This record gives sequence, C-alpha cells and structure tokens, in this order.
Amino acid sequence: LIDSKGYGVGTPMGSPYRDKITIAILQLQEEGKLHMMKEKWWRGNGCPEEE
Amino acid sequence: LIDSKGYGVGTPMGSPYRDKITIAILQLQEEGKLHMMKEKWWRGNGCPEEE
Amino acid sequence: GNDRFEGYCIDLLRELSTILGFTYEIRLVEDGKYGAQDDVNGQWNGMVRELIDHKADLAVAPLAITYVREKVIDFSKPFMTLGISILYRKPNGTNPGVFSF
Amino acid sequence: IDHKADLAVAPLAITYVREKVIDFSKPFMTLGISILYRKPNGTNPGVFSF
Ligand SMILES: CCCCCCCC/C=C/CCCCCCCC(=O)O[C@@H](COC(=O)CCCCCCCCCCCCCCC)COP(=O)([O-])OCC[N+](C)(C)C
Ligand SMILES: CCCCCCCC/C=C\CCCCCCCC(=O)O[C@@H](COC(=O)CCCCCCCCCCCCCCC)COP(=O)([O-])OCC[N+](C)(C)C
Ligand SMILES: O=S1(=O)NCN(C2CC2)c2ccc(F)cc21
Ligand SMILES: O=S1(=O)NCN(C2CC2)c2ccc(F)cc21
Ligand SMILES: C=C(C)[C@H]1CN[C@H](C(=O)O)[C@H]1CC(=O)O
Ligand SMILES: *[C@@H]1O[C@H](CO)[C@@H](O)[C@H](O)[C@H]1NC(C)=O
Repeated sequence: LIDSKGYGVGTPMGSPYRDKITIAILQLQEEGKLHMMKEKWWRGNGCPEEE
Repeated sequence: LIDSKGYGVGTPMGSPYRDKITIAILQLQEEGKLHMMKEKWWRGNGCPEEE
Repeated sequence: GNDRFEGYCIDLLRELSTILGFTYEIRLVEDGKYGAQDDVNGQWNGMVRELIDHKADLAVAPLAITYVREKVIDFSKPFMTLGISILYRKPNGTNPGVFSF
Repeated sequence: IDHKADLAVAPLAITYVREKVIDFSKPFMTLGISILYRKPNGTNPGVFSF
C-alpha cells in the first residue's frame, strides 16, 4: 500500500450526524458486522493457487 | 488481525482541538511524515536469519 | 425507491438505520463524481458538492478521507481502510511440457 | 473527562465506550488485536525426504 486512507459517511460542515454515525460505526465494528458485510461482498469466486 | 481499530489524539467531549488535529493528522499523511516517523522507530535489526 | 440498489454501502445504510432510525431515500448523484476543486474556480463537484449546499445529508459511498475533502465537509470515522496500489496483469503460465527433460 | 488536560496524545485505541465519553481525532495509526507467540525452534523429523 502506497498510503493509508479510509472511507466515511460524509456529512455537511457542522452536521449533527458526524457523531451519531461514528457511534454506530464503532458499534458495528466490535459486533463484527463490518467484517460480515465485507466478507459477504468481497468473497469473489476464488483464485486457484500461488503455487 | 482479529479486529481493526486505530489510535487517536483524545480530546474532551466538546473541545475544538478535535477538528484542528483532524485536519492536521491528514496533513502529515499525504506529505508522508506519518510514514516517515513510523519507519524511523518500528524498523530496527530485522532478524534477517531466514536465509 | 430504496429497492433498486444493493451493495456493501446499502447494507451499511440499512445497519445504520436499525441503530439510529432516520429512514432514508436514495437519490444518487447525477453528474457522477466524488469531489475535486477545478483549480481555477475552486468549486467542488458531485457528492462533495451536494453536501455543501445541503441538498442531501449523507454520503454513503466510497468517499475517501482526503485532506482537501475534510476542510470542507465533515467525514465520520472510517468504515474501511484503503490504500493506493497497482493493478497489473498476472504473468503467463510458463507451462513446462511433458518433454521438458 | 474532568478537563484536567486538553489532549491525550498516546496509544489510545478507539473503542466504542471511549468514544461515548471523550471524542477522538481521526486515526494516526491503524492496527488490530493479534496474537504474539514464540517462534518455534527446531525442525521437522524428516527421516525421509530423500
Ligand atoms: C528414482 C531412483 C530410485 C528408484 C529405485 C526404486 C524405486 C521404487 C519405489 C521406491 C519408493 C516406494 C514408494 C514411496 C512412496 C512415498 C511417498 C512420499 O512422498 O512420502 C509419503 C509417505 O512416505 C512414508 O512415510 C512411507 C513410505 C514408505 C516407507 C518405505 C520407503 C519405500 C522404499 C522402498 C525401498 C526400495 C525397494 C524396491 C527396490 C529394491 C509422505 O510421508 P513423508 O514425506 O515420508 O513424511 C516424512 C517427511 N517429512 C516429515 C518432512 C514430511
Ligand atoms: C535390525 C538389525 C537387523 C540385522 C541387520 C544389520 C545390518 C546393519 C544395519 C544398520 C546399521 C546401523 C543402524 C543404525 C541407524 C539408526 C541411527 C539411530 O540410532 O538414531 C536414529 C534412530 O532412528 C532410526 O533410524 C531407527 C533405526 C532402527 C532400525 C529398526 C527399524 C526397522 C525394523 C524392522 C521393520 C519391520 C520389518 C518388516 C519387513 C517388511 C535417531 O536419530 P536422532 O539423533 O534421535 O535424530 C532424530 C531426528 N529428529 C530430531 C529430527 C527427529
Ligand atoms: O485518513 S485517516 O483518518 N488518517 C490517516 N490514517 C492513518 C495514518 C494512516 C488512516 C488510516 C486508516 C483509515 F481508515 C483512515 C485514516
Ligand atoms: O475504529 S475506527 O475509527 N472505525 C472502524 N475502522 C474500520 C472498520 C475497520 C477503522 C479502521 C482503521 C482505523 F485506523 C480506525 C478505524
Ligand atoms: C500497554 C497498554 C496497557 C496499552 C497499549 N495500547 C492498548 C490500548 O490502547 O488500550 C493497551 C493494552 C494492550 O496492549 O492490549
Ligand atoms: C500471455 O501474455 C500475453 C502478453 O504478455 C497476453 O496477451 C496473453 O493473453 C497471456 N496469456 C494468458 C494469460 O493465458
């Protein structure tokens, strides 16, 4: 990886939902929900070998 | 990695130094200073004895 | 309505809904774009732009945390972790024949 | 919380219950919980492998 960055539910400048969503992202990350969803969509079909 | 979570400069709940370091941490990253400081400390005698 | 769409960031927006309760409506960005200053005007484009003049409230999409995007709009704390990296072709199968000796 | 300081510049990992009392900046370093264990010494039996 050249750099490191990340996503985010973007809100307008000074919106109240900057705080009520990061409570519900940190909650969904410790419950494993943000890894069950990544696994459900990035599962692909598999590549055979890296020998 | 079991989960994924990160560090962060902690501010009191309501402090405006939250947002002024939010932009400031992003400022060192795209310049490559956060990678440069981490390179300087987490790299040492590499245990190269594999060969 | 909200049933035309599926994906990671539609599953995320449903899971943020059952926690908060804000029942949403998808209006996808029209001039499809993320955000950039046009370097002569200074105006933003797309989903950074439609959050500035308060046309919609969220940006549930791969809208990366960029130093120039953070000064203008308010990002939440991340839900994935990116990195710029190179997509090139895997090399050929070398195929050592049965008469390789 | 009780304002005896202004910042917390330290390895203070962002947790759900810490975010509900103080407010963090955006991460300057990424990690995850991972298991540390002794590198195994010695090799396989391998009386074959001719
Ligand atoms: C080419 C030039 C010479 C040709 C000459 C004749 C060729 C004729 C055929 C010769 C060999 C016969 C078939 C061998 C099959 C074994 C497969 C294998 O890879 O091991 C497998 C099973 O291996 C075993 O553990 C047990 C195998 C049999 C034990 C006795 C060897 C037979 C030698 C016969 C004496 C000759 C008598 C007949 C002639 C007088 C996997 O187990 P491992 O890998 O062993 O596990 C240890 C290694 N490790 C711990 C690192 C993992
Ligand atoms: C039997 C006599 C007959 C007369 C003939 C005389 C001729 C002379 C022949 C040979 C002369 C010299 C032989 C000595 C070689 C062994 C060396 C040794 O002791 O150390 C090794 C013993 O590991 C072995 O090799 C065990 C050998 C036992 C022999 C009997 C087994 C089969 C019996 C019949 C089978 C069924 C029969 C059914 C047939 C179909 C261990 O070494 P180590 O230091 O502990 O290292 C461990 C490695 N590690 C740490 C990586 C794990
Ligand atoms: O854009 S950020 O909020 N700050 C920069 N970083 C860390 C410095 C690598 C990271 C690392 C992972 C992210 F998901 C977000 C960010
Ligand atoms: O705790 S966070 O602020 N939000 C959750 N995440 C991503 C879900 C992995 C990440 C990923 C990398 C980070 F550095 C921080 C966080
Ligand atoms: C050394 C300590 C107690 C710190 C290191 N960072 C973790 C934290 O940020 O809470 C703590 C626990 C750990 O190492 O698992
Ligand atoms: C082998 O490589 C050539 C060019 O490098 C490419 O055109 C061809 O499709 C490849 N064949 C494969 C990947 O089977």
